[PDB]
Amino acid sequence: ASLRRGYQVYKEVCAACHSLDRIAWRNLVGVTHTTDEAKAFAEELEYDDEPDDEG
Amino acid sequence: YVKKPSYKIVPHFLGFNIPTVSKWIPIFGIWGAAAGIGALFLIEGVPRTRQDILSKIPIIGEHWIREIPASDNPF
Repeated sequence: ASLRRGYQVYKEVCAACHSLDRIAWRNLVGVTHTTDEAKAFAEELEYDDEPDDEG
Repeated sequence: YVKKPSYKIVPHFLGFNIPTVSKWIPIFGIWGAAAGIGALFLIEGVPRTRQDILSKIPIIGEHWIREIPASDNPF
């Protein structure tokens, strides 16, 4: 319960300046969040895809 | 009066004969059980072993029927 609250502090305060590059969304699952909550966090963001057909 | 000792030669091969080997048949059986138990124990962790063998054993078999809740599974 403290881990989950600490994630929220990270997300709302520290994340403005600090990365957490070694943690994937899957790592939160079954630790702080359900599969669905973590999928929702991931799906809100945009990541680089592979180039389209025109490259 | 006896003119000759009364005996025969039993079939043998590489110094083994059927009377001797027959005494050891049960022992091979037990060693086979030991090897079986041991082998199965070694692969008890393998998912296929659980699915195909261990979960089918009556009463005991539910020890190996374990599902991760969908909420807790990233994959």
